[PDB]
Amino acid sequence: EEGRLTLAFSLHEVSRVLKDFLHDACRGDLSRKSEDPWRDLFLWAVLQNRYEMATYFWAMGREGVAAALAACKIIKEMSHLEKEAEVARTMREAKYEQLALDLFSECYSNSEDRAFALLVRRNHSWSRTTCLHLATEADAKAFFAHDGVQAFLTKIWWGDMATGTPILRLLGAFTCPALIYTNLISFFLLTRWRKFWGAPVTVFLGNVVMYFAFLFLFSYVLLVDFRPPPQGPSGSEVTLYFWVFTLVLEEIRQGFWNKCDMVAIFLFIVGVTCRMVPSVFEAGRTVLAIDFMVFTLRLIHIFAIHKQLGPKIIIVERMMKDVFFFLFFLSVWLVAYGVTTQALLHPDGRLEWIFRRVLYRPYLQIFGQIPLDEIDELVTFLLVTNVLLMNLLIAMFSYTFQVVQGNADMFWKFQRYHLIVEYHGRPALAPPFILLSHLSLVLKQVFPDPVDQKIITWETVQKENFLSTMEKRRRDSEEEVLRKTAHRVDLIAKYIG
Amino acid sequence: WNKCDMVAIFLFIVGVTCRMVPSVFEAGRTVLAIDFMVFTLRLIHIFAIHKQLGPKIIIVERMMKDVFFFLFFLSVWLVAYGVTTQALLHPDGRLEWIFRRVLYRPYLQIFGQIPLDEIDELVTFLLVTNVLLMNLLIAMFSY
Amino acid sequence: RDSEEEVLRKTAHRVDLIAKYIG
Repeated sequence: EEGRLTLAFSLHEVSRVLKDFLHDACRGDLSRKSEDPWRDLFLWAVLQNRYEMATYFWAMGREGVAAALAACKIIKEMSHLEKEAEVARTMREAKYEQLALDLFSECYSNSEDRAFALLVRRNHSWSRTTCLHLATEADAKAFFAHDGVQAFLTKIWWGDMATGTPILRLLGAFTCPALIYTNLISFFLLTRWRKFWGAPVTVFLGNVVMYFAFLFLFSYVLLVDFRPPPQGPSGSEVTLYFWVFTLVLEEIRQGFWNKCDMVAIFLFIVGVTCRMVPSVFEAGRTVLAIDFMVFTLRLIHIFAIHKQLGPKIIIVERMMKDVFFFLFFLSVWLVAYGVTTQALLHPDGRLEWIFRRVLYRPYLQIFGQIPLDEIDELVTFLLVTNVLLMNLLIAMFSYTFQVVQGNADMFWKFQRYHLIVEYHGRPALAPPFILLSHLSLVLKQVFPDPVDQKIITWETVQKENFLSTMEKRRRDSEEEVLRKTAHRVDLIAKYIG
Repeated sequence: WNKCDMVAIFLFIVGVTCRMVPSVFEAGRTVLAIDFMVFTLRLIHIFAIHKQLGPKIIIVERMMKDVFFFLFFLSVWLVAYGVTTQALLHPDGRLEWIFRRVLYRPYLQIFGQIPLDEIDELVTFLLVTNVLLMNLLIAMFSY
Repeated sequence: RDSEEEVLRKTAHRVDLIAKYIG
């Protein structure tokens, strides 16, 4: 109807439905036989939700996982668009991701090298795109949890001695630029240089070093920023122009914890604006002071790369939201207790001193600062009630995170993939050298078939092997065997009678 | 423990060498001082013989490696908090005193030493964030 | 030998054989 208004089915019509759904760089004689009929029929069967016919159509499909993931995306699309909630759920119970994962596991166990070539492949049946682009497009989280995925991620993460690389040895070798030529650590001069300085792990190490050095230098310069005659000294502007510009440039370029990212962006602009105003020196310092914890906060999340520190941050992100109101209520209770002891302890007229003796003194009493010279010229029940409240506070967190950790594992796997692809797409240069890298990029802007087919065939073989295996398992199903044998018993008994 | 064995062997030789030099008396004492904890460290592992104390040391050896970077990051955060309160609290020129008021005073504040005569003429959010970080630290080892 | 699952499978096979014989 929209097509007729802009000018009952047509080829362009269904092609537009496609483009609307896969949202990929894929477009499109009634007598002309259409290439790859199996793809088309499988597509329709998914659209018509003809599950079994769809799986069969796939059974002759050429490239399994690509089609399976595209289908998964398409059902994830339709299930929400479905009006009938029960029909929506029955749609949402397709689980093609399981089938794609199984096929990929089989091709993994078989070769684990041709399997990788499969994973990094271009499917003409799907407008020549890599399967990973599909998984991203389809949010194939569970598939990402597969060992082959993480394996290829690790391989693209290193590129030189990926499986084995001691952390203490990697850093010691990076310390000297000729360790690769020294052959002490695994890796003509320009080639080895580009290799040692073109790897995602190396870009990560370099960016982390630059970030730590920036965080330290700016903290040191905050001392001079503390007492300049006007708000904001020269060195502060130096470090600003040297780091903030590059950081914001890289961030906006990538764009064109998330609440933490937002307050991070905001505090720096607020600090720049406060430094613009010399009259408010106290504010010109306080804004930057509140800001500077941002880089540490960001750094914290920057620690999810390696296995052990991985899940923790994820788990930390899990309990990040619920902790707010709990701490709010606990602080309300503590403030009530402080006001109570302050009132009973002594029957004033000072704002700063009133707020101080109301909040800092009892807070420091929790921190071992009990000035009896200023306090001493039910309460035990209050202490035990506070102890019980603390016990409940501890027992909440100690029992809550255990449940989330399960899904948090696969979620961290996903986030690790994100970080890896980002670092790979991240320019190798450090934030100071990022200026030179962006300048070089701007200047540059100013200035097979047989092996692929063999892998296709091998993969299809793997598919039929897995199918025959599943079928033989279904045959040997002990419960079905017992039921069929009972039926045969009943038949033979009726015959004997 | 084998790294502990290595540093054990090394510290004693370093102490003997420092004692050979009489000019560096402060060093001649400091090396032996850093050393002497070695025998206790070794003794600790010497306690795996009998049933109950058996597994513990083993478990202790398990979490020995991962604890390093975690404590490093936690110390970085604590140092950041100390520098923040030190900056906001007071706008110097002393090396020893600067490092002291930067590291020992906030460390002793965790240990019940809060000299309000030298501190008093968001922060609650900072305290609860530290509490949550400590909860995560505990829940890591406990699980 | 006394494996209950294998016993059940072999007995089912014997059932099928005896049923084919009765037919």
